[PDB]
Amino acid sequence: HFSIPETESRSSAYVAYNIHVNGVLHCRVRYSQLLGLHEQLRKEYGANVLPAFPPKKLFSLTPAEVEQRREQLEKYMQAVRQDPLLGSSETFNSFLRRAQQETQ
Repeated sequence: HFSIPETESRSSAYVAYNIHVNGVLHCRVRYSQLLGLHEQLRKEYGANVLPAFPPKKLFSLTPAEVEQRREQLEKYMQAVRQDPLLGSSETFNSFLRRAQQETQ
């Protein structure tokens, strides 16, 4: 069970998303990383397979916007993880493993 219950400000300061698994901190990542993840999965699997990725914004996000993006990334990651093909990919899992190492 993936969740993203919280964001943090880190640093050139940026918003980090604290991805949890079964309520336990797994990894911290920024939007740009999840975007790159999505783009690579799209390259590998061809699109009509992935959920829509929460889109780039042209202005710094308000707190409301951050909260919205957090909720959407949370559902996106859940959806990908629950997909047999996507959720089983080495691209998805190696990303998570490395993000976890860097977080830990």
